[PDB]
Amino acid sequence: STGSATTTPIDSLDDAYITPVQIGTPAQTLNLDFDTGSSDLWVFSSETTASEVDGQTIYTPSKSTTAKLLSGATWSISYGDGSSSSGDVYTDTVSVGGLTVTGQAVESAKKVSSSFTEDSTIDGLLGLAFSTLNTVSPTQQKTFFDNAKASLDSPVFTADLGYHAPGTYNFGFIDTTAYTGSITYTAVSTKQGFWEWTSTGYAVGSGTFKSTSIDGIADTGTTLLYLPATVVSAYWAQVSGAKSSSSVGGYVFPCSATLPSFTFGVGSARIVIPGDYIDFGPISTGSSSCFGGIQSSAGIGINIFGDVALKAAFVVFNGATTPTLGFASK
Repeated sequence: STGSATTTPIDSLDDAYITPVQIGTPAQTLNLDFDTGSSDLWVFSSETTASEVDGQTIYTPSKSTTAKLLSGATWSISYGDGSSSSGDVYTDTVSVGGLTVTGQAVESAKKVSSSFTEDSTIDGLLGLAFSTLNTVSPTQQKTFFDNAKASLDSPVFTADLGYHAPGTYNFGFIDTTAYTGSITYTAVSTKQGFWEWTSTGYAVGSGTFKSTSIDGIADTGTTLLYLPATVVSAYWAQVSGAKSSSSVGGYVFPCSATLPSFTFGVGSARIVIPGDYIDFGPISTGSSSCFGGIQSSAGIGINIFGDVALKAAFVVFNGATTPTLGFASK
């Protein structure tokens, strides 16, 4: 089997992307944030504290003939940005782009933090990291991809995120028309539960590529590119007027600047992020100072190849017995 679903930016900055997912019988369609950096599929629901719901579409398990309560099970997650949610657990039929998994754990939120409430466009998350990170207790549950794998034509999914435009998540096949040149594959460590790999280096604008190992994670659920302070400083040093602002929370630059591109290495291959992808707009409405899309990972504890990086590539998440990542230009 295969599936194919369009993913759409939630706003004009590509802060996140939403993908329609059918849950239950008859189908209830919710718009979920596909997150290769976490491993829980959780939704706003009829059980979510009413005061914490503001515009989201909810899942109502009592209206689904295929919903089953997982007796006694609970879940609770905290994300890198400080947001959180928690609740109880159902299993139900879940379909993405024509691909159906029966008995998928659907984690129903009883509580969500303010950042979730405040974002009317995101109805929940669909985790695509390794199932070892799943937070269901007492027994951990499998991700949608893990459950689908054995049925897929090939044990893979691909992320093809758009810049200020829709893109595609495919399951079970590689669309050879969706990229230019060849896909270069690179090793993955699952030791921390992430799609963790080692980039072979970087370049700033037209500068000569620096060969150096950068361990990080491929994370569709993180907006920006977070890299070591040395790398980030070298980038912003090429932008007139750029500075790191503790008050704002990172590097800012004059909105009139022409940003250089940023290149990262995948083996001997190279992915070029255009300068425009690094512009996240005014720091506040009407400001002439803009927020940068490449920021330091110091104090996160891990480097993160988030949407800024991933949207410059066609990315293969290969869930074979020994997982790998593939990157192509597009």
